[PDB]
Amino acid sequence: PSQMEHAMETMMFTFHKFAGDKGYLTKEDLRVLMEKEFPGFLENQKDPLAVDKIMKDLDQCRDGKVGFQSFFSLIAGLTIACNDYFVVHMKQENSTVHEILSKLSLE
Amino acid sequence: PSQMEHAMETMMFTFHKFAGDKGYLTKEDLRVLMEKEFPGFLENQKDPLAVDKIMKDLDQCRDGKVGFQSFFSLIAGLTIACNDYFVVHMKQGDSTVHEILSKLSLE
Amino acid sequence: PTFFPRFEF
Amino acid sequence: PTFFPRFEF
Repeated sequence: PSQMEHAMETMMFTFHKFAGDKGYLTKEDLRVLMEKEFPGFLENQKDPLAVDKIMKDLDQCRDGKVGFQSFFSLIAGLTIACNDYFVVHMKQENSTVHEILSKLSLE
Repeated sequence: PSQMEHAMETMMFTFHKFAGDKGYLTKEDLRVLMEKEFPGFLENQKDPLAVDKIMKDLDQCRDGKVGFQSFFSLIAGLTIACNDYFVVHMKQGDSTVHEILSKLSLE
Repeated sequence: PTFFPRFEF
Repeated sequence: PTFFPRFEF
């Protein structure tokens, strides 16, 4: 079982953790997901409506429901942002990721 | 030090760890990446030149270089495929992702 | 905006 | 083929 395989299971599991049997996420589920998995990210997002704006920009998501693919769309967004930053403003990682996420805001 | 956060770090780290200083993955880097990070997958890939096929598809693979973004494509491809299979065919105990990647083959 | 590959089975 | 959001800073 790879580090990579584990990363993938984590992604799947996290989604399901929060979605529950119904199989998608609403704003509420998503909100709490982020609060727990991306701590501080939303607070430091200098915004009250932040999570709402996010949904709108997710892959396919204008009916309150978020699929795994929509969700993964979010990961892609964050991760890439992290990397583009990491690539620029540093070169070390033996969290750093936690530190970068704090600097990021949406468009 | 969150858990999604670790997962993202793993992802970033792995790309960079195999890519090395040049910043990208060649078909060789990628083959070994997959040899270590998706152990049984490529072996059980019943086409013996699956890596070639996968490399040939990768979004920006045309200079033979593989961006992080491209690399992420691959993760999305696998994860989402895993998830779809998971939800239809099963719906914790680790070693499942590992077992799903086994049944997975390219288009 | 990214395009991924499709794995079946 | 998957659209994703763009985070800056």
